[PDB]
Amino acid sequence: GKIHGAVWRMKHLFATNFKMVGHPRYAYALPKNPLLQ
Amino acid sequence: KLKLDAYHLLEASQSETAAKSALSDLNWFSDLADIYSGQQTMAEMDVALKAQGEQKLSYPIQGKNI
Repeated sequence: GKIHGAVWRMKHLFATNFKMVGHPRYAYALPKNPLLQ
Repeated sequence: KLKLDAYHLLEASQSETAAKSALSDLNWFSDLADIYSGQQTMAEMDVALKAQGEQKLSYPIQGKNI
């Protein structure tokens, strides 16, 4: 039930952000934006 | 990939130093300048091959032509 609640909140809070492609602690591993300069 | 493209567009919208275009580093303005100057000069010096036939001249000289 704890896991169910956790995933049920993860859905609502992550699936419609457009800012969380992954977790922010691992954004170093992402590719770099070509539009920033 | 789609998500990352969306995120990049979004963070570019949120940032102020964002590129005004997504057309990365442009490096073909030098070649354009060089070919422009080249065509200009090539015309300027394909003119004076034609405009200097110079058959003969008539210089007035004291004692002879006067």
